[PDB]
Amino acid sequence: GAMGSMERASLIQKAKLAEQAERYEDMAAFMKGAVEKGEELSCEERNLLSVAYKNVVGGQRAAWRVLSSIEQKSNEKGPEVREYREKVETELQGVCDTVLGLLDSHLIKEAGDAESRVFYLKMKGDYYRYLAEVATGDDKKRIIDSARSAYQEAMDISKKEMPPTNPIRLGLALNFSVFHYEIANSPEEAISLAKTTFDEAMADLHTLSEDSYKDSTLIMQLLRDNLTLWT
Amino acid sequence: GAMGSMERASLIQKAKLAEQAERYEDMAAFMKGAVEKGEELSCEERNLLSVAYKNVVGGQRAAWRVLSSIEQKSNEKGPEVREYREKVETELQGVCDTVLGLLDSHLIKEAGDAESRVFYLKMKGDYYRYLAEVATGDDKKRIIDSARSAYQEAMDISKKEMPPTNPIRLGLALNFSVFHYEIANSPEEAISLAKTTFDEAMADLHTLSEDSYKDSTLIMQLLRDNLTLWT
Amino acid sequence: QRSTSTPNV
Amino acid sequence: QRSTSTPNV
Ligand SMILES: *CC(=O)N1CC2(C1)CN(S(=O)(=O)c1ccc(C(F)(F)F)c(F)c1)CCO2
Ligand SMILES: *CC(=O)N1CC2(C1)CN(S(=O)(=O)c1ccc(C(F)(F)F)c(F)c1)CCO2
Ligand SMILES: [Cl-]
Ligand SMILES: [Cl-]
Ligand SMILES: [Mg+2]
Ligand SMILES: [Mg+2]
Ligand SMILES: [Mg+2]
Ligand SMILES: [Mg+2]
Repeated sequence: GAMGSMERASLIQKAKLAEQAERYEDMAAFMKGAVEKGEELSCEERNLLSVAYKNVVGGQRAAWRVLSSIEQKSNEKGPEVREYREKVETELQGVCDTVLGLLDSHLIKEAGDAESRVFYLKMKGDYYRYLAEVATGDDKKRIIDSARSAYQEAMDISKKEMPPTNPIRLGLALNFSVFHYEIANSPEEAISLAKTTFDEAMADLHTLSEDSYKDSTLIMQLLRDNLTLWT
Repeated sequence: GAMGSMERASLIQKAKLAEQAERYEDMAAFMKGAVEKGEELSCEERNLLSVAYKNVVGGQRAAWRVLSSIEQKSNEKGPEVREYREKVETELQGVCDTVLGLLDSHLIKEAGDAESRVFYLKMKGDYYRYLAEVATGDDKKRIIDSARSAYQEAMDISKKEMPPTNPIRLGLALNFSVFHYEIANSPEEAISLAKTTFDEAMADLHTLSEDSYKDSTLIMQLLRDNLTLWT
Repeated sequence: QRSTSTPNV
Repeated sequence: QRSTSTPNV
């Protein structure tokens, strides 16, 4: 790897610089290098990894949707729209495969605490969900089940080990509800999960400090926003 | 080159798709491939080339300024800020060298019409100006003179061959005035150029159709904005 | 309109 | 504040 010669601490420092510079491809490469040092990641380091790859794949997802819409409308201009949509699709799949590779070698198996294990399993669900968004052939069903299985394991741990206001637990429930609605064609499961998550978090807000209250209520507003859209 | 096997028309079509998808690195690679087909570029194709590389280098310039500001403030954290600023700087210089390479092989020498020749010479001034923004050593003065020389040649042609409201002429004068103020430490030359350009364009607006009027007055407002900032 | 997933901090 | 150069169409 191109970052094998750089100190772990230097990789983390440069990831933070790249975030400030809005250089998210660089930030992702730096954090990939940090993960490959083999040590477990702190909560702040997991945030750097998450921010970097979410921004990279988010740009690819946005581009893919633009190109897929143009392609759908065209279906004569020749093969160029399909070719270029396929190009972006393959790059997107490559990023998802890279993230899933880091999680499987060996972030998840070394994650023993609830916050680390739930965060990584949520990540695994998210990047399979992104693969599912572009999947069509004999692989779409297996990709969807891989996302479901990762999210479900994360949910089982989070319900046993975290309070209902924990932001990792809340963001996991939010993303699993999006999975149900957008990917698995299960809007009623999505709505049920969103409502139950919101209501249990509401009842636990009284236990929080002002700083944790801010974090929990932000994700709860997103659950509400989706419920408004879905109903 | 990686685009040697793709049709010129397909490269242009994909550059337009990449613009719609906000994939400017792709769009730049496609237009580099189109230029390397060896045919001269139309007005619309020059626009695609310009938009692609302006967006790529604009992102690099923005990142470089963030990192240079952090570096200036730090001058103990070790070598990482300088190293990463140098990394972004080298990539920026590589993009500028690529654009200057396309112009020198062989866009400028084949450009015989005023609009093409002035646009390409303005481009050459712009990318030397971007090199000048990060230059420090024994090369800064020669880089500045290369920018000046390109802009001056473009101005000499534009004053002989285009009306004062021509948008290429106006954008050239705008950028040469920025060169004078920001790069060449000549604010009085910048102000004089901006004022004269604005006043001559004002006096020629009456000749324009509504569509050309919109284009000319947009750049004139930018000349005014700068004059307000500079005075 | 698309559903909202968890944002970046 | 930095000077404004020609924008993208
Ligand atoms: C401590 C730890 O393991 N962390 C911090 C972390 C990972 C939280 N996640 S998240 O759970 O996906 C999350 C995202 C956003 C928000 C917010 F603030 F927008 F509401 C949140 F509270 C949690 C992301 C990476 O960082
Ligand atoms: C016809 C031709 O050669 N063109 C179109 C072209 C090159 C114009 N340039 S520009 O002269 O730099 C220019 C930029 C922006 C604007 C605007 F509309 F914002 F005011 C403009 F009028 C001219 C850019 C590339 O495209
Ligand atoms: Cl392609
Ligand atoms: Cl570096
Ligand atoms: Mg027809
Ligand atoms: Mg495919
Ligand atoms: Mg001290
Ligand atoms: Mg250097």
